Amino acid sequence: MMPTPVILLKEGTDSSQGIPQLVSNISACQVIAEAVRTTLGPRGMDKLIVDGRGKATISNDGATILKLLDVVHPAAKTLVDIAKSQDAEVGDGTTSVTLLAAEFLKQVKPYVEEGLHPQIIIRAFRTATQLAVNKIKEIAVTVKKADKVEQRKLLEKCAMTALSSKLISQQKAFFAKMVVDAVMMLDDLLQLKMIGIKKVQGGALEDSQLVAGVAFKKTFSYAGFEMQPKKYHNPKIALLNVELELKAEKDNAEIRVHTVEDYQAIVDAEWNILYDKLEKIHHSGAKVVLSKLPIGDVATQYFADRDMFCAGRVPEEDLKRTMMACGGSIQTSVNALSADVLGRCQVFEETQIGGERYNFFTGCPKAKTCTFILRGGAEQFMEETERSLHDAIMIVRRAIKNDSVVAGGGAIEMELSKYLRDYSRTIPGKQQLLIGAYAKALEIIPRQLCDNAGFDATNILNKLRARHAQGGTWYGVDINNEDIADNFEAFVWEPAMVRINALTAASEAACLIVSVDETIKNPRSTVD
Amino acid sequence: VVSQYSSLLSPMSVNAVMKVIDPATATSVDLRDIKIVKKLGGTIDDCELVEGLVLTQKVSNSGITRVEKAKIGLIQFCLSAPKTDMDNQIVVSDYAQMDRVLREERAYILNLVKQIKKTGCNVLLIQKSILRDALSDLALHFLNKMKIMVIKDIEREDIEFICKTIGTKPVAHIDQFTADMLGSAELAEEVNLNGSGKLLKITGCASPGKTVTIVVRGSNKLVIEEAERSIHDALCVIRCLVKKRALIAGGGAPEIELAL
Amino acid sequence: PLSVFGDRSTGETIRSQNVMAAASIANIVKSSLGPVGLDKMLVDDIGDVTITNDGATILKLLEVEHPAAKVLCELADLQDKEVGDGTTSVVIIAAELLKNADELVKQKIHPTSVISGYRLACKEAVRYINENLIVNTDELGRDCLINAAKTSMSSKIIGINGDFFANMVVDAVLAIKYTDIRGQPRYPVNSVNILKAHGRSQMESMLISGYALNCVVGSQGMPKRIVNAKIACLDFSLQKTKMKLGVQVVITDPEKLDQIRQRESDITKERIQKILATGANVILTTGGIDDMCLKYFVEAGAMAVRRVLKRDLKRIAKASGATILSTLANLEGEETFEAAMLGQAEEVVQERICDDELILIKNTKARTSASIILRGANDFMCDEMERSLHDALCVVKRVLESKSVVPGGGAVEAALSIYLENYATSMGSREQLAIAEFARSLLVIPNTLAVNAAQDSTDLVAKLRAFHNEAQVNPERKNLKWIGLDLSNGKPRDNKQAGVFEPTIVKVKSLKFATEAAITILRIDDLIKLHP
Amino acid sequence: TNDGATILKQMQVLHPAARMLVELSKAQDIEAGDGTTSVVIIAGSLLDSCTK
Amino acid sequence: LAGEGISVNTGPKGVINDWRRFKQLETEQREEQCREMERLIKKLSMSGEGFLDMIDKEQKSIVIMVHIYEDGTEAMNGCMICLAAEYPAVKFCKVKSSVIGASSQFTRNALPALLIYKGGELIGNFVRVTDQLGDDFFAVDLEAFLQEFGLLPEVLTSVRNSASEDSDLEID
Ligand SMILES: Nc1ncnc2c1ncn2[C@@H]1O[C@H](COP(=O)(O)OP(=O)(O)O)[C@@H](O)[C@H]1O
Ligand SMILES: Nc1ncnc2c1ncn2[C@@H]1O[C@H](COP(=O)(O)OP(=O)(O)O)[C@@H](O)[C@H]1O
Ligand SMILES: Nc1ncnc2c1ncn2[C@@H]1O[C@H](COP(=O)(O)OP(=O)(O)O)[C@@H](O)[C@H]1O
Ligand SMILES: [Mg+2]
Ligand SMILES: [Mg+2]
Ligand SMILES: [Mg+2]
Repeated sequence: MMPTPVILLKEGTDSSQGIPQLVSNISACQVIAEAVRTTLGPRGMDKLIVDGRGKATISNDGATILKLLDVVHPAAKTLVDIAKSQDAEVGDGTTSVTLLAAEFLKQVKPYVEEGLHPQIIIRAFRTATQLAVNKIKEIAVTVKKADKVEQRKLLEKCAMTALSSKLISQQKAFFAKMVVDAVMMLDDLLQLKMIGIKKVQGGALEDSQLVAGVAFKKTFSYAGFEMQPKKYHNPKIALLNVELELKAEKDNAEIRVHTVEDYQAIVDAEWNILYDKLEKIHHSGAKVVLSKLPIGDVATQYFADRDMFCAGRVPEEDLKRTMMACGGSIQTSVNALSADVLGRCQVFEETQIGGERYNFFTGCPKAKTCTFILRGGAEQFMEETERSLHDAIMIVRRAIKNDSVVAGGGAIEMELSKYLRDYSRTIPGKQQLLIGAYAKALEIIPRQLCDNAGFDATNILNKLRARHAQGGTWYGVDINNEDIADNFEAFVWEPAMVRINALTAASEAACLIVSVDETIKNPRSTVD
Repeated sequence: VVSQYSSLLSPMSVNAVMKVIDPATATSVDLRDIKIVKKLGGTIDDCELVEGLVLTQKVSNSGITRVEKAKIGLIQFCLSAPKTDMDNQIVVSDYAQMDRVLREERAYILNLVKQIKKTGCNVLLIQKSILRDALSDLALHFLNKMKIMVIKDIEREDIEFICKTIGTKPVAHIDQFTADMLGSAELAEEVNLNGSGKLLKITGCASPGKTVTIVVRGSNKLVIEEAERSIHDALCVIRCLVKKRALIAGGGAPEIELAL
Repeated sequence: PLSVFGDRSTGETIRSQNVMAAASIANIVKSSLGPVGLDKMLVDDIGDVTITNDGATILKLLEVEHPAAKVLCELADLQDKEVGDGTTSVVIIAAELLKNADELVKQKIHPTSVISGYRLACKEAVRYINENLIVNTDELGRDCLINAAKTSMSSKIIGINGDFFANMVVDAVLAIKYTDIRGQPRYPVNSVNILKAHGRSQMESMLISGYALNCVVGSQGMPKRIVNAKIACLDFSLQKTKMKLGVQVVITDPEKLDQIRQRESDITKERIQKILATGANVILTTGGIDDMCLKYFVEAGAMAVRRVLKRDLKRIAKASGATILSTLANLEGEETFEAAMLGQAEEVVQERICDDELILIKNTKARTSASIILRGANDFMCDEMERSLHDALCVVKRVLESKSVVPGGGAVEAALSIYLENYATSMGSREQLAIAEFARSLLVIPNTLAVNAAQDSTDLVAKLRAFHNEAQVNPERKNLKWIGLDLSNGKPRDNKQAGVFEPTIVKVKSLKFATEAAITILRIDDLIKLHP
Repeated sequence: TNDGATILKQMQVLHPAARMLVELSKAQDIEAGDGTTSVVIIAGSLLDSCTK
Repeated sequence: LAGEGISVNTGPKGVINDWRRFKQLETEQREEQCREMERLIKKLSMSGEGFLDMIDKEQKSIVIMVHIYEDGTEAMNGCMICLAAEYPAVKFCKVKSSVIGASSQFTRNALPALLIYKGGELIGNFVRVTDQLGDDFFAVDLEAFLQEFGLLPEVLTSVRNSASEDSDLEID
């Protein structure tokens, strides 16, 4: 290569082409997969990441760990992207997708090094993934009875399986029942914003509770608030979006008077406007008043005089949850405060929870929202508990959409690997090697489970392969018993769509990585 | 790392320890009497247990090797022009004197070589000298014409080991150089290690001494060093058997029994 | 807690770094394997340019930092020293073995089991090679040597001209042949003086039926061609005599200074007279010759060469029958030079080779000697021809010493892989994986050859493995053991019939050295790097 | 190397207790010849117990 | 403000890593400072690591000289090249002052530097040779000037001749 006084690209452009860059891309993918490798399974371990500001994030979630990793490698970013995709569409399996993709790339690396054309590998991956998805859909177990008790049990088992890998796995039955109960009360859309999650420092995990209603923190009470009663036995709730305090009528309003009588009339008119709003609220029959906009001290004292509870500056989502639980309507004008626009709950009370004051709306019979109040010894403890409960909630929602379950613990992947190997034994032979490599790479998850648990991976792998070969579909890794067992009878259940999405995303990532032959990096502009 | 070659190394270590000490009435083993020679090349399987001694020094008398029925002689004086301990000068004021100087030097060197040869010696070891030349080219030529292997640059600290191995008594003056001070050996040959250096082996000695030498071969230096350390560990274990002859089971049994 | 002033790596990290270093060293030279391989250019920091295909030279010239890479480089150097050929295959095999063993270790297989499996696989591979894949060279004749030389010179700058270079190599090696005690025919390579001189094409390279000196006559008055040469080899300088350190000249009678000064040079004059009086024609000395002695040789019409290399002088003395004299001292304390110490040659000429002159001692008697004058386009080309020629000479020496050869082109590797993957099922429970990985690693050679040839490596190696499996299973298909790779056409081919051989010692030593290097690296699981 | 004495003496430890353990391994090598790693591990475990 | 007997005690042995790292860095700068101080003040009044380890290495019996330059430098460089062609045994080399980072006075008033090293010590420190040598004198003039002080050392093959120890043996 010559200096060539006039150059084609910008000076400093870096270009990598050929087999070596593909091998380097595969190695980078393996490096990324290693960073979340040990977080998989009930024996998985958490990872702690410190940012530049010094904040520490402790998480067992693969997607969160990958997000906190500041990857810059163009090929490595695909694994993070597919982890984000799996989190978005499913919510669980973010650790499995990266491992599967990296194992695919590792298995096909020797064939790449020996000059195999990438298109053949891509076609083999597409065929194998299609066959595996069809097999998963075919052998997935579903019950067409719509029995409430067994469907509830299926939801609870799926929640426990999705939860039995986190720091709350000791109380996995308790939190699983809480999560299933919370999800069942969502109405039709299962919107995540309808499940409030409040984290309160202090207290054990068993002290965490689910509220059949809405609960939120106290919001900067004004003077005279402590004179209000803090418990009602059948209150009517006025959900408002109104600023109840003395203020200018309008920002651009101007008052022009030339008589002291008019001055007194103006001040009395302002006071009368405020008192008329408060009087309308009072004769609306409501005992609890909530508002997005601030509620002034004058209004607070007025409500205290009438023995009512008031709370201004309530967050928008909390008022939405209160409206959907008590069954009222958020009002921007108080002129027509009819009976139907007033919320209603059986019991309202303010109670102290770990050094904080919380307002409780319990006893709602037709509530369509929830409120998780999580307790723990550190803010990261509550954060990880919230992440785990989010995973469980997503799993339960997906199970509600379609109750198609497959046994976990790597049993499904053993069945898929056996089926794929059997299929590959009946083709010419160029695709046979690649499909066999795909089937072998499908064994990564149970092997990783055994490695994390401290087992001997080879013996468990051999036993699982022998068990699946001669008959047996749901035989996977049993962590506690140091051996293998029928995971379906052990209630290690997984929605089939989770593994379907995992396989699809891993295959797409592997094909995209393999299809790239050259990498070009333009010099950075405005480095600052 | 030599666990694979143990089947060859362990009998070698046992034989090396047994051949250097008396099996009866022995309380310790002097491991410095077992010389370890590290030669690059080959594999660990090429390790040897030569009974005599191997000298890394090359043969100055090129063209003659593999002396049979050798009569090895070890000298500690120099075969060069006469030179007293006192500072000495030879002043010449005539051309006849100038010719007689080198004539008499040649005669003296020839006399020394003839005196060495008359004893029946055929392999000569010369101790390393740093003050004056130990082996001059004229002396080397005279020894070559009489068919005597010449080996110079023998280390001073190696004299004791060589004398113990062969039985040669060191000679520091030609007056005391007699046949009774030579060490008879079966064979003394210089052997090439497959193009990876040359070694000189003196195997087979009448009345052999209580010394053995182990030649260590390996692909790279690191494995040679580790093999030497492991062989030393084995020799130390056999020494521990020599003194306080008591044996216990391994495998962590003594530790667990002690704990209980 | 350790408080050690240095960096520490433990577990998977250090193993992965070692394997990466070994794989990088392998990938450095993987592009110069087989006849379709291509050479590389090495440029120093001062602009010196080296073009070579030899793996050992490439690894020696490079700067290497990682200890495992150093291990591989020294492995290549040892393979070159002990065999002379296969310096790239040994490195590639060792790196592949290390990679597969590390993969097994990552599969939670203990490294001791992998090491035991590797040892068993190496022993069984050596046994199978010695028992089945060797070909005796007694019934093949000179064609076996020619084919071995041609195979060794493939992938080199003298590949296409092999039809001529192999003849040259075989003739030289057979010329330097000698027998020793116990009747072992020994071939002392490095006795063939390889002379380089740019100019005319390679086909004009000359094989000298004698010896060649890279030096000229001291004086321009001496004749530059003597027919009946009586070569006198000396190991002492011929100049004015000077007294030693212990001798001093002190003059008290001034009349003797002239006699002293005359005798000073008359000593050397009379030594030269004694040397010439016996009929000597060519005088070679390792030391220097001053002006008056050169004139003395000029007046007698005799050659005189100074500063002759010691090894060249020894070779000339051995070939011509002369004996080197470090001094003119007999056993009666006199100066003499008998005619018995004179070697003889059929002709000694100073030939001109591309604006430079060298001395050709042609057709020495009592012993046959050979030398090669290599003609190339420039200096780098001549150096590469010299390296390839040395490799070919070493291969021919190995073939002549040990009379067993094996088929080339990856046939041995494929047969060994099939046999080892069949044999691994017989012994052990965890060692079987190690032996299977050894068999798989042995397949890196044909794969690299196919990749270099830009052929379908997968299909070609699959066909080779199928052929060798059929050979091993069917006992009436033993003829398929020789099925190698035809890189020109990218098809399997009977390499034994095609004339592609190589010494068995090359494969045996490569396997042993690679196995030992892989075992040495595999024991490492912790690194401490103290700061300087 | 796998020899305990060689490993200990090949790396500078910079701590007086570690240096005394290195000397202990050297003494064990002088007296016995092997077991150099075992004696150091025994001393470390003994001091571990001493902490409690 | 008391306790003058601090007796830091465990401190230095507990933070010895950083102390030794700083000591190593300071010593690494120290060899460079010692090497550069041999030129400044000592003779001026009357990569750097490459230069350092080039001076440290090689045999003490070979005279090695270095030249300090900034971009008649070209004429002296040509004369130095001619001397290198005439004295192959010597290892003439040059290095920029900015790479060494010498003093500003040396850069501004001592551009032509003829530094000669023999075994790690300065046997010749010819600096600012403009006055006593000239501006356009040829290579022979420089050779004579350097040989007058006894500092510089006192056939042609075709191209090359160089290539086990068994040279040749015809013995049966
Ligand atoms: N009780 C159990 N026994 C064995 N394996 C389990 C059990 N519970 C979960 N697993 C396995 O753990 C894996 C999920 O691990 P986890 O890190 O929680 O989520 P992800 O799917 O994102 O890795 C599943 O593949 C499942 O097979
Ligand atoms: N004409 C040929 N046809 C097929 N294979 C060959 C031929 N010549 C050499 N080979 C093979 O190519 C391989 C590489 O040899 P090469 O790399 O040149 O030797 P080295 O390893 O000493 O550099 C050898 O193992 C040999 O079997
Ligand atoms: N085949 C074996 N089976 C069980 N234990 C063994 C075996 N070989 C050696 N050991 C044990 O390993 C321990 C360590 O020995 P070694 O590593 O050779 O020297 P060191 O005692 O210095 O570490 C010994 O105490 C011995 O009891
Ligand atoms: Mg999960
Ligand atoms: Mg070759
Ligand atoms: Mg031990």
